[PDB]
Amino acid sequence: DPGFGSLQRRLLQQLYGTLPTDEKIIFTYLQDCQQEIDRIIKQSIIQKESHSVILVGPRQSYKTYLLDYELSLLQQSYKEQFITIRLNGFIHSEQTAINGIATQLEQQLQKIHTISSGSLTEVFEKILLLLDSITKITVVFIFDEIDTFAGPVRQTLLYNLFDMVEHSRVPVCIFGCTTKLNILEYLEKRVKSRFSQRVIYMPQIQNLDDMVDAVRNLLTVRSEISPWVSQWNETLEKELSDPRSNLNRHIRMNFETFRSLPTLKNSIIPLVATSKNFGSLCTAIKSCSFLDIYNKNQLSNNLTGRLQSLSDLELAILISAARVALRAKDGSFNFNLAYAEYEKMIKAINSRIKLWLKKDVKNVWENLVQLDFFTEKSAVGLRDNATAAFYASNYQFQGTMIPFDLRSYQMQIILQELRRIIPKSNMYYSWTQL
Amino acid sequence: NVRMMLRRSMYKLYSAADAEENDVSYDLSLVENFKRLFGKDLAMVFNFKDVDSINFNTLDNFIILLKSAFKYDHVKISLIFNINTNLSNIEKNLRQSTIRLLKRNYHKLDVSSNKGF
Amino acid sequence: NVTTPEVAFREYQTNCLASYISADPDITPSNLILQGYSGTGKTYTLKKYFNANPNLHAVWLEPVELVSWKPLLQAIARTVQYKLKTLYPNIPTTDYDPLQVEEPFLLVKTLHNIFVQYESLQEKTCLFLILDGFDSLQDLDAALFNKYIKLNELLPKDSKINIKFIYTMLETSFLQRYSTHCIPTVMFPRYNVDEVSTILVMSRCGELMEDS
Amino acid sequence: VIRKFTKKNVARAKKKYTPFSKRFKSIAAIPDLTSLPEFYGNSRFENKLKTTQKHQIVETIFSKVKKQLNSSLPARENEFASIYLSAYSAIESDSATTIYVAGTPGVGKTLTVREVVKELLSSSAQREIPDFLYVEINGLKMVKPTDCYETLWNKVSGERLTWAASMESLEFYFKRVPKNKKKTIVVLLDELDAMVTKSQDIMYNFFNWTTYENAKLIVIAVANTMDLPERQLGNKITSRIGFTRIMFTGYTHEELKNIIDLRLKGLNDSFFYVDTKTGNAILIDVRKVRLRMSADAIEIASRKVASVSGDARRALKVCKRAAEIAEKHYMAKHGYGYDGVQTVHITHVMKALNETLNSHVITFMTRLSFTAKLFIYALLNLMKKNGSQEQELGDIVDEIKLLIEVNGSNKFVMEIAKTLFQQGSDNISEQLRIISWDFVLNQLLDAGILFKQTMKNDRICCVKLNISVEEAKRAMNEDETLRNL
Amino acid sequence: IEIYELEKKIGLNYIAKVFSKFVSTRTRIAKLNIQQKLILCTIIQSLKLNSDATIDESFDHYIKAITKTDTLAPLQRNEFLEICTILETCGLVSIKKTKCKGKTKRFVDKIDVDLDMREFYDEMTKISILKPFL
Ligand SMILES: Nc1ncnc2c1ncn2[C@@H]1O[C@H](COP(=O)(O)OP(=O)(O)OP(=O)(O)O)[C@@H](O)[C@H]1O
Ligand SMILES: Nc1ncnc2c1ncn2[C@@H]1O[C@H](COP(=O)(O)OP(=O)(O)OP(=O)(O)O)[C@@H](O)[C@H]1O
Ligand SMILES: Nc1ncnc2c1ncn2[C@@H]1O[C@H](COP(=O)(O)OP(=O)(O)OP(=O)(O)O)[C@@H](O)[C@H]1O
Ligand SMILES: [Mg+2]
Ligand SMILES: [Mg+2]
Ligand SMILES: [Mg+2]
Repeated sequence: DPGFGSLQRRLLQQLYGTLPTDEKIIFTYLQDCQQEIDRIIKQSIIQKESHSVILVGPRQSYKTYLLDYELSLLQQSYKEQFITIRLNGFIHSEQTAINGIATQLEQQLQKIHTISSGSLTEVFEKILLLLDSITKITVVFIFDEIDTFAGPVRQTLLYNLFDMVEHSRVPVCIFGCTTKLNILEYLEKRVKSRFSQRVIYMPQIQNLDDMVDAVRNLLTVRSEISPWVSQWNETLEKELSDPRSNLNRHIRMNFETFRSLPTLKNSIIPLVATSKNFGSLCTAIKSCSFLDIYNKNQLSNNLTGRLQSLSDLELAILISAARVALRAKDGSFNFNLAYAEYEKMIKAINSRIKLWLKKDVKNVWENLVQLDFFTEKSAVGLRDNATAAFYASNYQFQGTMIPFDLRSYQMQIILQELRRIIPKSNMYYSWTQL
Repeated sequence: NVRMMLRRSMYKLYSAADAEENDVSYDLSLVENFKRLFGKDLAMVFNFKDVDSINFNTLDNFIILLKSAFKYDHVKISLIFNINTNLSNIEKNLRQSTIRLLKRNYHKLDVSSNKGF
Repeated sequence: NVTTPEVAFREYQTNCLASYISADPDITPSNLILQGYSGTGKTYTLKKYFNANPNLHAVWLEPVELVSWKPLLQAIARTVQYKLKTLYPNIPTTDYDPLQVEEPFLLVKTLHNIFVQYESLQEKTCLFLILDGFDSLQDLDAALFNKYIKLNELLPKDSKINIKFIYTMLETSFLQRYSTHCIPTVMFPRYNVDEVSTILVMSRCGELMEDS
Repeated sequence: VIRKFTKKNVARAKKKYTPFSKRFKSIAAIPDLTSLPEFYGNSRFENKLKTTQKHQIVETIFSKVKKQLNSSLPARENEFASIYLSAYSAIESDSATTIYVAGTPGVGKTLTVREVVKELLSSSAQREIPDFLYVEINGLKMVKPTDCYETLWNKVSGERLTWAASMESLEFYFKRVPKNKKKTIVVLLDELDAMVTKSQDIMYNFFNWTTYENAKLIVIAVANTMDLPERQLGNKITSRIGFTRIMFTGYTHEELKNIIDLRLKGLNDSFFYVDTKTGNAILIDVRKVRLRMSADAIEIASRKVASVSGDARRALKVCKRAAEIAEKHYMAKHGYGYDGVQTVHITHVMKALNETLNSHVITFMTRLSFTAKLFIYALLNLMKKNGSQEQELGDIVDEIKLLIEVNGSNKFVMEIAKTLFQQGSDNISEQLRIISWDFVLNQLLDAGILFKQTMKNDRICCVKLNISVEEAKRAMNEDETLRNL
Repeated sequence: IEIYELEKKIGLNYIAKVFSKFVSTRTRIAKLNIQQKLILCTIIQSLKLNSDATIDESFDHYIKAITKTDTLAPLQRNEFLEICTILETCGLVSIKKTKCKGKTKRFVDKIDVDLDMREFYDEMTKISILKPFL
């Protein structure tokens, strides 16, 4: 069935958004923001007016998608009118962004028709000579994660960028993107004064009909590139119009928990791709049993699923450690006290099962630390940045120089949570109460 | 830490191999691409001095890091542990998986100054 | 147009790998995460999947052997252009030094310079960069994975070579740090005792055959 | 040889290391530097960014208004007179001096200093004063703070030296060179707080050269703050800067009106040929259209800006935003594209002023999912229960579990409990965290609503509200379900 | 000499005008709107209990004072910040940014106030509706 292959491929690239530009899908709740971004970028590229605007919205809220759609829209009709410089706040640092701007400037100006050669002082003053200072070429700056350059110490790059926006003869468009709602408070006073205070907040999903209409936009094939298109559109419209269908129930569950269309797309894609024929795809979209299987797999390495993989000695040691941590006031325990509780519990069970020695319980203890059931007391864990991690790697911690049986640990799961989802018919269930 | 241990080991390996026979990165891919540069296989003998004074977490992580080099056909690794007190004091300080790793091919040798007079 | 292998207790994971990994760059995600603890068959299933599909171009890296972020960047820049040399031997290239990469933006620049000389190819292709054990870097912080998430956005959009990242992770908490990025993730849960016994028989019986 | 590490990206400028004190055999051997070809200054990239239009673009009636309101002096006359008199007396007496100027952003410091030195250059062009060299050093436009040493010496001699050699050369030039072989130099130090390092050697050197008898140097230091030397500088530098300091106050609303109507002299209350086929307007099928901005609209913009900051940039941007809003409304009703009387009245200015003042925060938490709002509600309940402004995450988990299991008679809770703890499956086991627990936690962390502490124990890790509690409760009261229980 | 030249022997009056030009919280309060005056009263009251408080902690205290008094309409946080920014440019409220002291260490904006407290109580006790807010 090559027609099913064509329909499956079309549905898959609609779900990945990799359509041609004229066929790109804009959701109805995203349309006002898309028009506002289109007006700003058209006033920059067509009409040579300088602009400064920060896009504020959560992750996966189509900030990059709308900007890329607008730039590819103006790419096909005004190609020689503008160049694009892309900076990302994670990849680029305050010194490295100068070199990135210079290298993108030379490779973008060689694409239409050196600036990037020398030390950092020379490169920066050459960029300033080009920008600080027929039609003029617009320079569009796309600044992702712009909050990292609005720091508390100094904001040199944002100062010079907004100075180029407000006081230069080359027209420049600067788009910032961030997740921080209070991005204007991050800005220094002179940087905020040079900024235009134009902040666009990305639209959120307000009602369930927005999610259903977006799913309808994603899964309806609007071109007749397969013979199965009409039946697929009919069955999809039948499932979406029915309020009691399984797909509507999954959309409602997403609206109540995640409220994220990329989250739903990540489940819809293997439902579409794992089907082998047209009727199998129709049964899959009518039942959505694969969505249940996917949801079960997404939770299988959580705290609930990791406990169900434990052995009887592992579960007994974990219960004993949770008992010792509950009785403690700092919630702290070690291997010796947990082994004392374990041997007490085994004696009171066999008085009313093999007792293992401390040498063999050492391995189960190490596995429980490895599976993130226990953690070291007041441990910071993974550091935020490379500098603090580098500082931590050059320090010898006091919990790594004492013997293992005296190291203080704290529970990632408490005894009440242990009682909740260990089954009532289990052997050690009675000792989850204290 | 483990990073400095590996970096000193790979600098020593590269320096000694070029002394006996272009810059590389001092990590375990130099062990991976050893026969592609030098044309012959490799035998590494690690001599850990003053283990009783070493951080056993760092030593354990370095041993587990060296374990990844067993997937290369041209690599042979020997470890020498200079121990001042006894074996049980260091087997209580390593992981049980590390003890199971070291037990596969190991030899104890009691050589002190005051041995048998 | 991909072959699904048969892995004994990883059938869902193998169907997920078939659903996410294809030669077409349009219907392949930029990032893919395989998450599971030790001995859950992540490497085994990924190797079986790439052995069942020889047309897929994969580059394998062990982030544990590289320890730090700078050797990881240099390893990526070395192995990508070595694979591209051995894949299209008639394409004339320039051998950039991987030790020139000292910063992430230098990796972006070097990958751009490598990828602009394979522009005579016919079809868009996928290069799969497999980081087997990303959170096993001794020197790891919370900001390193964000760079690899957003790396594809700095590379050219209409290139013939489109790099795809497959990450392998151990810790659930490390993965849950990045949940708002909505990366497709396949979970490999810990095996049953029955499955452990079956795997042990089917992988160790023939080794117990020819023991002397 | 085998290297321990490599530096393969070193880019080193071609700057010599020998200072000016060794350039000649003696002090008496130094010639007249004014009669030297490379001294005192005696744009290669501007053709790079040009291309052919291949289009005639549409300039509507509001476009000329928006170009006239860009940042690119009716109210600064006393400050101009003071700065001009001090610099004029220092130039024509061969004196060295420091003029300190401070102010809040956008009050016209840089513009007044540049107009002062423009009028001074006009005075020296007609031989009223000796000729001088003008140098601008902006501290925020330097890669390194020592690069100012490299810049000024390159502006004085034409040499390219390294920074310590440059500062030795400047020290020798200001101190030892006689006045009859020299020229006056006026240096504008803009963004002076950026030139402050740990050891204040740059500030000491720049203000100590002005205390040299032979220097013929005038430093105009422009700063954010009146008491920046008293806050961040040593007592020697504060003594050298001086007691006489010039304050640039924020503008009153009459002066902001004067600035805006000076920008709108040639198009406000004027006629245009509009060409309603396309909307492209030409200043004197085609209609004669009067354009006006309301004087009361400028009044309310100037009054709001003058009360808040006095920033001229803010007032010009407010009026430009109002013109943009009016232009968007105008092009909506005709479909003019880009390729009677139209007025920028009060309501456009009010919509421009309020769009910077309305908060999206309460609107943001209004449109969150049920689980994120349940997180916020449980955090507020814990904050009012134990009185702490910092709550453990395990306490929030137990509070969410308690609120679900206590309000088990609510119909919404009945409908949503299976979703929240099983994802509606009856094949997923009951979970210890709710569905999308880590998702909504990370979402509130990216938004900046929450702060979290760096601990790897999830239960004893603490969480704080970064936003106001009153905003959080006002968001939580808008929901129909959470305002009931 | 410069003031003599601009305004035109020297004398004592020009020396005194130098010291008058190149060198006060009663006049700053007297120029404020009763809405602005309430904000300054709440801010100094906010730094009594916490004594290292943010904008959003000062604004939380301000919304508490209103509901027990019902004097003037309660306003929003952003409006609170611009009146606090109005008190920047007349010289009463000062705003900085530093890492907060606590279990979480990230950067917050704070209010500090140094206005003479002797002249603050004199100006506010004349107005009857503001006396609950001291
Ligand atoms: N150029 C693109 N083409 C197609 N789909 C895209 C493109 N860019 C992003 N997407 C898709 O858009 C969805 C999320 O939007 P997007 O990536 O723009 O988020 P964002 O709000 O910019 O994120 P962040 O704050 O993390 O940078 C995802 O499904 C992603 O795959
Ligand atoms: N499903 C399976 N069928 C057969 N053999 C298996 C299976 N899963 C694992 N094995 C065997 O067990 C070994 C361990 O699995 P594998 O190396 O894939 O684990 P992993 O999850 O990648 O571990 P780690 O995180 O330690 O790298 C495999 O090399 C293989 O020999
Ligand atoms: N008196 C004025 N008359 C006309 N326009 C003015 C006046 N003052 C300021 N402006 C406008 O405001 C802009 C900002 O002024 P300027 O660059 O001098 O500010 P500044 O005081 O140096 O501020 P910052 O501390 O932010 O650098 C000027 O470029 C000009 O467009
Ligand atoms: Mg983005
Ligand atoms: Mg593996
Ligand atoms: Mg200025």
